[PDB]
Order: sequence, then C-alpha cells, then structure tokens
Amino acid sequence: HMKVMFIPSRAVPFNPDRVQGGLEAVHLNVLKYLVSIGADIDYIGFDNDTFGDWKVTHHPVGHLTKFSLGMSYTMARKIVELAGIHEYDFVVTMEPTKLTVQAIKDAGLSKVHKNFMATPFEPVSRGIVQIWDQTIQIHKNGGKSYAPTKAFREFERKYCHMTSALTDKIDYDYWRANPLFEAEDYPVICLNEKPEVLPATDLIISAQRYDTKMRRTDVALEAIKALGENGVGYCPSKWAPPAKYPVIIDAPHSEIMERLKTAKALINTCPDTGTVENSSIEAISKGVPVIQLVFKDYPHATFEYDPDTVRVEIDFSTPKKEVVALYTKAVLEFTDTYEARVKRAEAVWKKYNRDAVVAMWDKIFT
Repeated sequence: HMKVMFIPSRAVPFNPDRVQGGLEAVHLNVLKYLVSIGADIDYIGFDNDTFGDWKVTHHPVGHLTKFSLGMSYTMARKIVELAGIHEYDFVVTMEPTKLTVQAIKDAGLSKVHKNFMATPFEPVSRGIVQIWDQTIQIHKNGGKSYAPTKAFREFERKYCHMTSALTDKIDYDYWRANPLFEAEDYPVICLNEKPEVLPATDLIISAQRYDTKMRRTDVALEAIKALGENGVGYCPSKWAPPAKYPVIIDAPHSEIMERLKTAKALINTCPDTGTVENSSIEAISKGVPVIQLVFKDYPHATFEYDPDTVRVEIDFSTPKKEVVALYTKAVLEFTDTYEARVKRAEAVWKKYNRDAVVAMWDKIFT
C-alpha cells in the first residue's frame, strides 16, 4: 500500500543471507521493514540480486561486479521514468551517487527522500568525499539522512571541519551551519525474538571485511592468528586478506551468526566509528562481548551498545607494531562472565526488540 522507490548500495548485489558491511546492513534492514509492512517496492537493482520469498518489483540495470558508469546512468534514467509513472510515498537511498541525487530531485522526489549512512568521512579518500558531498546535496535538496548511533551524529559535527586537498568542491559553508543527520536513529538491528544467551566457548571471532586502512583487519587477524585453534576470521571474497591470514571466505550471514552464539568474544579493530561493520551489535545482542580497538577519547558505536566494553586505546601516532601488541594482549588475556553476557544482551534487547524497532522505522517513514 506504501509506494517506495528503493536505490540500493552498489558494492555487491543483494542477497538476504549476506551482509558484507555496515551499509549493506542498514540496506537489508530497511528493506526487511518495507517488506514487513507490505510496501509496494520498486527496486532499481542488478541482475544477480536475489530476494527469496519477498515481493519486490525488480528493475535491474545489469549484472553487478564493479559498479560501472553505464550502470550509473541506467539507474538514474530509471529513477526518472519510474517517477513519471507512479506516485511515490518515499524514495530510499544508501549513500547515493551525484547522479542518483540529481535524478531524485529532477523527478520531484527530494522531499520524500530517505537516506541511510554508515561510512565515516575520510578527507584523503576521493570516493568518500564524493559520498559526503552528496549528503550535503541531499540536505540542500530537502531530503533527510539518518545515522545509526548518536556517536555518528557527533562525528558529523567534526567532519564539517575536516578538509584535505580533495575537499575543495565541498560546500563547507552550508555544512558548518547544517548538521546533516536527523535526530532519529535508524535501528542497527531488529531482534524478532529475545535472544537466548548461550554460555561461551573459547572461540573468538573476527567478522569484518579486510582492509588495512579503515577496519585495520590486519590487526584483527594477527590476534586471530595468535589464538590458533581458539580464533577464526570471516571475510568476504571481495575484501579478502592476503594468504598469511587464513579465514573462512563468503560464509553465509546465518552461518556466522550461529557460530557467534557461543563465541567467547568478538574482535573489532575499526577504531574511529565502529559503524562500518554491524558485527558489534550482532555480537552484543547474543551476549558476546566485543574487544574494541579505539582512538583515545573518541565516541565509537560499540560503547553505545555495551558501555562496559573492553577498550584498547591507541593514538594516530601509535605505530603498527605496538598496536598489534596492545590488541593481541587484550585478546589473549580476555575474561568474561556468563552474568556479563546476559547483562549486555538484556540492555540491547530493551532497545532493539521488534516492537521498539518497528516503532523506530514507523517514525522515519512518515
């Protein structure tokens, strides 16, 4: 009954049993929400998407491996066509292109445009400044953007001071005066049933995609290596580690969630925002503690999910050798109680049970 245009994330084709990053996680969950309310979903996607049993109307723009320029123009063109035919209550994006932002405006859909973000602002990154440049554009065009945590909204009040040699085309005048996010959090997880906290084994898990820069997955997989039989890492084949770090490749999300139920801890080495991977809240919802690498006096999402999280504090100056030794030490010496698993799972069950989550989405989709 609700008519929604859906513009997906574009790193990987959609698969309901794969979440290969924080953007893919909100992408999946807002879609699950739209399906659960019986929305009429026009999904402008890729030929290798799969939707299971879900009723979505699919408008594929080609087979997805790397998102190409021709795909980009085919997508924007279909935005304009679909808007000329149907009337849309909302259009949903997940950090869209400049083209997609313009097509939404030209189609007269800016004011019903809902945008969801996970990528921290990185001034040395050309594609990331392009992401956040278009977030300013969305705000100018009358659309609304949503963050997962209040820490992310705080970082946003710092990002509008971060400049580089690549940020010349960014309207910092507008950005300083306009916090880009709405006050409402989008739910990072939807708990359809109260999780049953299982007691821990000795197994500690790394479930983040491999990149040395933002996630510091090398640091994670050093701890995984030092754990031997008591450590396992999961990576997607599109962001796989070098051969020195053996990991399970392309495990279905469900397989990873099953293993996690009895994990002793989750390794998280994303030290700026912790929202470029959803695994922290997945772990904490099962009572699994997170061993969290963090820059000193930074806000980080993990500490919102579990304020008693063990933190390994470092600086930007701290050299790689010392980081690996501080983090390995925290992983190998980690200690947790069953009571602590239950306490941290309860606090998250309060916030993210399905009744509270649906209420959170309902407020967004008005």
